[PDB]
Amino acid sequence: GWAESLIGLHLGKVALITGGSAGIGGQIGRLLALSGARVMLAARDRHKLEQMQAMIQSELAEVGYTDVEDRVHIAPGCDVSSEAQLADLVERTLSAFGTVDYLINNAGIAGVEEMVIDMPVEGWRHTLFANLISNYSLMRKLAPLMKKQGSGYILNVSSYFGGEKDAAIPYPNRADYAVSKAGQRAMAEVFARFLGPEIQINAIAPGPVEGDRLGLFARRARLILENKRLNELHAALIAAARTDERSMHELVELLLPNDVAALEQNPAAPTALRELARRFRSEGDPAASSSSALLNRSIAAKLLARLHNGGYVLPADIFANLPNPPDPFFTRAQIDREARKVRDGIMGMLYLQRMPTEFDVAMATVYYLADRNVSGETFHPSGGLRYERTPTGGELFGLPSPERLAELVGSTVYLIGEHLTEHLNLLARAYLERYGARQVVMIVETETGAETMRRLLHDHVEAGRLMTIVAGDQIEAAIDQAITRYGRPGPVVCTPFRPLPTVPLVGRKDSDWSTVLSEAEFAELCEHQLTHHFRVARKIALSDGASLALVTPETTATSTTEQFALANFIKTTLHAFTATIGVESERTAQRILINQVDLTRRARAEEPRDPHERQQELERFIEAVLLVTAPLPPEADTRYAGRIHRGRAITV
Amino acid sequence: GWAESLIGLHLGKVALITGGSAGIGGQIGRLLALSGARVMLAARDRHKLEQMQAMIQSELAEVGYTDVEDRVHIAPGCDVSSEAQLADLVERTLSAFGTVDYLINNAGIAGVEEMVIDMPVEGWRHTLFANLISNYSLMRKLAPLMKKQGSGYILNVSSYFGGEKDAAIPYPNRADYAVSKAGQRAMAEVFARFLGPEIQINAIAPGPVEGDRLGLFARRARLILENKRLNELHAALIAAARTDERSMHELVELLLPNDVAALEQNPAAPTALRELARRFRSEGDPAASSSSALLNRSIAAKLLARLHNGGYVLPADIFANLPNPPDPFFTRAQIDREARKVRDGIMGMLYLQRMPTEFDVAMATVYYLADRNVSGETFHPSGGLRYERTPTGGELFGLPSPERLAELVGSTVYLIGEHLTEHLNLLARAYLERYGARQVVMIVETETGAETMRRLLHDHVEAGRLMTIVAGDQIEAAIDQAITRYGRPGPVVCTPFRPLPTVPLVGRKDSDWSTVLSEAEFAELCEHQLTHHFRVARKIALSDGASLALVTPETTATSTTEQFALANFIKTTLHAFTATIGVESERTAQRILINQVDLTRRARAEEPRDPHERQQELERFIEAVLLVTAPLPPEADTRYAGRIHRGRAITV
Ligand SMILES: [Mg+2]
Ligand SMILES: [Mg+2]
Repeated sequence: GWAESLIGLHLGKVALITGGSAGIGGQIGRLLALSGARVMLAARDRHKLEQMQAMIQSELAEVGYTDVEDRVHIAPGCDVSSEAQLADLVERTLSAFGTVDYLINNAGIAGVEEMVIDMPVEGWRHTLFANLISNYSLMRKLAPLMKKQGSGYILNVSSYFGGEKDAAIPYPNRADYAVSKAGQRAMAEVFARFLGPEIQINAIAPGPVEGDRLGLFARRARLILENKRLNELHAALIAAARTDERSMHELVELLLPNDVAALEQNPAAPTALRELARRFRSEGDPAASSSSALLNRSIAAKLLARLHNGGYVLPADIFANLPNPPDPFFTRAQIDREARKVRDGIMGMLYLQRMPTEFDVAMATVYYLADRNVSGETFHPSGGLRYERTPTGGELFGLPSPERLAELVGSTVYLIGEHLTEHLNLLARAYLERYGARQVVMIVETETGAETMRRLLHDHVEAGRLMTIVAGDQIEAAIDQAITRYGRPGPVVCTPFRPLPTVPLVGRKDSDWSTVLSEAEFAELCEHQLTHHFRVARKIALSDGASLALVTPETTATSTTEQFALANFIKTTLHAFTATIGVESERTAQRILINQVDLTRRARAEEPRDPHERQQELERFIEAVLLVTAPLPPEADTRYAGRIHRGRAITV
Repeated sequence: GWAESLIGLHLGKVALITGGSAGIGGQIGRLLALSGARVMLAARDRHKLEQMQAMIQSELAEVGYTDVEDRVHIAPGCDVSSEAQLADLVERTLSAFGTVDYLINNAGIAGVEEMVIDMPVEGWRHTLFANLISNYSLMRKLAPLMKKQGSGYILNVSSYFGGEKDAAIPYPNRADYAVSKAGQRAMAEVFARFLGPEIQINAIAPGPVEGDRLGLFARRARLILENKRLNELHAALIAAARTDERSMHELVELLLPNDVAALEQNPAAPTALRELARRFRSEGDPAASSSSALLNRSIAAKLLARLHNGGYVLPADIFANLPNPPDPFFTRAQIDREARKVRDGIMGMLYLQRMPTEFDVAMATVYYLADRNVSGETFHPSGGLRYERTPTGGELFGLPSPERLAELVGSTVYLIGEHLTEHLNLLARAYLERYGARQVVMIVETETGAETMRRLLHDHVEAGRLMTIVAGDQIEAAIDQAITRYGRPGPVVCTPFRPLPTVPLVGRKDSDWSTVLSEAEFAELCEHQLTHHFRVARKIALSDGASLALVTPETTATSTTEQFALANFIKTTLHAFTATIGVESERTAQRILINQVDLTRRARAEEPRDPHERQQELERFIEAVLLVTAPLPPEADTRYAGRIHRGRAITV
């Protein structure tokens, strides 16, 4: 009865739905089948997938379809993070049904669920493989057949937290997930012109749905409280260490009695730690041992990891004798209070004051799939949400205040890059010659890049003002070398080592697509243009850098059209990272200012066309980098100014 | 057969569709009726509306409905620009069907179809009444009954050229239309939280559709060529007049022989006019009289209007004896070439390389209306478009270059405002005391505002550096007084005379809504917060101002929640104006830089909370205004820099 609108809507279509055993994906597969499509449901777990297949087949028979076993197939054991398994899934689907009409890129994992500074690099990479690279990989395998037959549809199941065309949505503690969701949207935005007219590509971006948060909530609330304690201790130690003569080792030794009141009362402890202990005693529940003990062994291990990953020298056994605080570390009251805060916060987003169901979101999506006139769009099948957003793409700016520029005198600057040699030369010379920096550490990828920069900067090399380090694929170890030999950085500028590739993004209708950007090449693009910046941001924040500008690839008036597309894919996707880590840093009292400077524009017509305009552009680049990297003087770092100067992106 | 998906989808609903006799609106009414809703179709023309009603009723009977005359009613003679007629339409609809479930705000006019500087003020107002104020008016009449019954839906039919959440889409020669379309979207964005949970409000924003451009196209191409000639002559005269000792009257006298070659060869004519004549001879078709004659009587009249509206003194009969050039002024080849350019440009926007039909857009909309989980959204039922966009809402900026600030020494500044007395005081003092302006003309609304500013600025008043003018509702005449008495302006800052109202935006479920923002109050809001800026921008551009900052209302940490909503409605809607007039100016070689400085933020949490942060905010305001109003020195106004410095909005 409720399905009469659906029956026939997609008759004759073949759909592949990843993550099709449950959630939105299972409902999309169910409703597509009811609408008349033959569906392949892919998932990890065989049992749930068999149950979903049986449910759908039974419903099809109830409404009158025959031979229902021919209309719903399953592909169990399918881990979309594995390229080999994606190849197997496509072969299985084409063997069952022939050419796929609709690719529903629905599979997604939650990811690492940590702040960037607690996020293992391999965990970030895994999230990108599962949630983003898999979407390109399946498109790359199925679009040739779609184009050959003259029609197809790619739908990437993104999220409200993937942002929108000209604004990022910060998702603290979920930067890997947010980047993956933004990339799914950006893929549709930039590939639409290449895939048209035969193939539509769009994203859906539902907000919260009933069930997407899957005792467990009490456990997550406790982790929230444990990570707040970690953040407060870490920020106080980092702050104390930069203005105290004692080493980080000696500062951590002040925590070893694990006694809040004793630390507060210790007249020789740094003010930052004494004030923190006072807050723990005041803001803490008297029945919670966290009000009288500084940490537990779990927090201590995670804190030690942060310190080691920031290059601070401490024995691995420093916390081996830490007194264990008695249970409960946080009270049930504190934990339930935090859990209600999380829940009420989500429900408070909803203008309509009602949580959408997976079924309703899937229904809206199945209707939307009938629309043949949309491509490159993000459809919100549920929406109406109060949430913070960070507009991107401001182009009108000037230099920072003289007060901020004065903070650069005597500073240690790190510049990271290789292919943008002109930009790196101009930046090093600006910091050293105009703004009185003490030294620039130039961190390149290869010996050839190092020699190129040493020759361009020969005068500063000879004077001891320009040091070079060759990082290869070990940027964190290279930063550690810089810390040990030249000192911790103030301002840092991170440019990509590699240029963008110049291969086709789609193939001709009758071709084998052999020259089109491969699945491995797309993964390499993400490594060099997204993971590069994440690794630097993670390491620099852990190492107490004062500021960090993340710089995207350069487009010019002569860049190929494919370079424009990939550059804008990267620009939009990186905005999600910048906005998220900016808010993470702000909310955890980290002083680092992280922002993005875009050398990519949306349209060739905006680019400089003669040497004068090119000189104007390069001057704008220097001004933009100074605007985001000049530290805030003490008389200026208010809550108000702090929000302004983090998480933003400006376009040169 | 194609309608089986539709039958029953909206059974039991009552829908009011304005502009329902043709176009998308007629198809939405048709498909809603087929889906089971009872529909009231409102339109101007009785005959087309009767034909549409008969078509739909016949189709309903074919699919099995009975008593079809009870399911499709019409309201002819309905001009949505008239508040009295909107009241009549609601009474007629409620009398026919009872409470309306779906309000489809579809009626729209194309508007004035002129550049801002050729746009009559009453024509702009009429477009806002027809396209935007009418949408609020019908919502204000129907939402009380929707809320009382516990459910309703408001759908505003906007356009791709209304922009999106954080980006404006410039629509040159259509600024009134674009503003009206952006306002329709912004209404949904800001009212959603107040109308929830009972009422959904969304916009649709289709792109080009088959038929929306309605021999006529050849006529529009000719107007394009005539307005290009107008723009080129006007820009050259304005430019010549600012650096030539002769009056505008004497400069126009050089055009009276109407002889292109003679003007080019006149050694005493200003270089700007001689170079223009050379271009007319070179770029012109030899068979077109526009290659040998400067203008015709139609262009001359429109040029004289621009000059008079900019305060230049010329006899009304100056062109009475202009030699009439022989036909054709532009050749058929030139006209057809321009027409193909327009057509191919539109078709070239489409990723899918196919023009959507009204039926297909309506079908997508009728499916979308079934979704109960979206509010405050803009759905694109067709899309996939290459078009320029202008991101809004950058917050990270600094002062302009010292080279630009030097252009302010000796300048004549106009400041327009009344309620923002602190901002006006700080601005006048910045220009006079820090940047060496010669004089500030303070243009206020009332004598009380004038006296307030004279007292705040007493020292500069006594010194002859601050002049006050009282404008009332005659801002153009006030600017003319300033031009005559104090000289033409360089930088201009336009702030609103009036604050935002503090009335409720929705009523309680069981109330009569008597205190809720009235239809007249909404029209007044548009007059004071949108039309105010349009009138100033039109007049200042015609009067050769060097730059213009349009300033939106101020939100603070203590603004009411309704003030935040209305302020953000205004901010988003004005972005469409700023972006459009910025591109109009750029593309027609006008030197004026027009940009927007926003004193409104999206969220209370971003606002300053103490006197230090408030001081930081006010300093940011001054910096933002200087960044957009300091003129570009001669060594800087390239095509590249010119695009950057026009049409942008920055958030303080
Ligand atoms: Mg460039
Ligand atoms: Mg404010």
